[PDB]
Amino acid sequence: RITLKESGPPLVKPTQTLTLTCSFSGFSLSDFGVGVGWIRQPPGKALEWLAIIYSDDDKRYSPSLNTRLTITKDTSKNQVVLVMTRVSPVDTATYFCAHRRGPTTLFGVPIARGPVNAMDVWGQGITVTISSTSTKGPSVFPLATAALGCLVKDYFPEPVTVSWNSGALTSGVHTFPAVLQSSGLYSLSSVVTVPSSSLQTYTCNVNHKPSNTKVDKRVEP
Amino acid sequence: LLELDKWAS
Amino acid sequence: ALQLTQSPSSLSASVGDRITITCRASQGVTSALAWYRQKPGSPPQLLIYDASSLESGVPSRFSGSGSGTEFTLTISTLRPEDFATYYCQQLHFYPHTFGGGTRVDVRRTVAAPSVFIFPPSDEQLKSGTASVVCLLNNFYPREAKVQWKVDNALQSGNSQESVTEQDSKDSTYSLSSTLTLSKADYEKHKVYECEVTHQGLSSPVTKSFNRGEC
Repeated sequence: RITLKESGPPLVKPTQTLTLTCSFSGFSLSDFGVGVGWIRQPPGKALEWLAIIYSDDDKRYSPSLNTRLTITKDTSKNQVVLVMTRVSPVDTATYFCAHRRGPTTLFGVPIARGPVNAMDVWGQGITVTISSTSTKGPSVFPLATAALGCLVKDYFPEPVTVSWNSGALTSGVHTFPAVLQSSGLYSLSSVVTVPSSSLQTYTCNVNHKPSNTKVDKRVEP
Repeated sequence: LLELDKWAS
Repeated sequence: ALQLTQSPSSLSASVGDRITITCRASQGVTSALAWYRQKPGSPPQLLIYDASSLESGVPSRFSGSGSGTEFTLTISTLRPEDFATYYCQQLHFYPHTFGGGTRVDVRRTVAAPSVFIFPPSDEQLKSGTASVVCLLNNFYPREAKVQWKVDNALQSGNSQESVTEQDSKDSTYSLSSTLTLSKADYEKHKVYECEVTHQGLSSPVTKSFNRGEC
């Protein structure tokens, strides 16, 4: 059974160098034609191929990133390392490493190349965020069938939790995925829809553990 | 101009 | 540079349907094409390799065909776990291109978004920034367009938006769009408008307010 797992820093600053490690088991990078590649995926976006290295040490890189990438293997440790220099915020994404089969052999003779046409086993992926930002609690603002909510702005890093009426209110609640602002700080909104007749009290409970910032803000019309 | 995969041909 | 285009980019279906997804390449890639299914929060999972070979352990309802520039993936009887995003990948030329993906979601009746607009709070204004937000609530399908207008000037580059995952009971989506201005800029205008275009609206709905107007 083949397994791969990515490791590295979850946070890195612009201009810095990012070093990612893929540790695997179930195969060896000394096995004929086997490969290990790297693929990344920005939040909510498509997959983007980065590089690949084979057991014979042949390597290939994405042409648009080849001046910033280096891929290497440590055969004895069953690891593959990807180094990306001069990172910028657009480099934030989930990074995956994956296995590529080599040709099927019969009595040590290659007989089928069909199996190499795919990346068959993938790692769970490691989330990497690029920001020059320091740990910072959010500022919570009110957003006043009726709709209301809370704007949880300017915090770092993810994540933050938002509940309504201490957990008692769940129906009609929509807590949106945070967006990484150009400032390097996150921002999100949580809203709740209710019957205009209710306007019952409504309080958003915000918690950003990384900064031990807890806030309860009552929102009214 | 496109380079062929390791296993192509 | 090789182009790998998936069609459609999004697709609505129901449990039991048979669906097909296609991937077209700008140049022939012979049979070197793979199909993956990716569920939110997980890595892509291999379904078909080469262009028609069924990966071991993958249910027989998945099938792949084509060669050269046209490939298609078909799921004969859609199961609940198949609502996800699918991707094709080309491994004939370096770099090994991935298609843009096609989101397969739960079909339901068309539903226009209920639109709401929120002016910035006086509390935020004291800090020097103004966030204006627009909410598009419980709509379907997912495709929606929001256009900000300030004193009829079309806004660009100063808004960000995010969308919820399809609701497990509603089968609807909700979207938030935040227009961000400095307090100075905010106080230099009066009409803040959120224009919404959606399939469920016969024509665009605009929600707005007049700053200062008390």
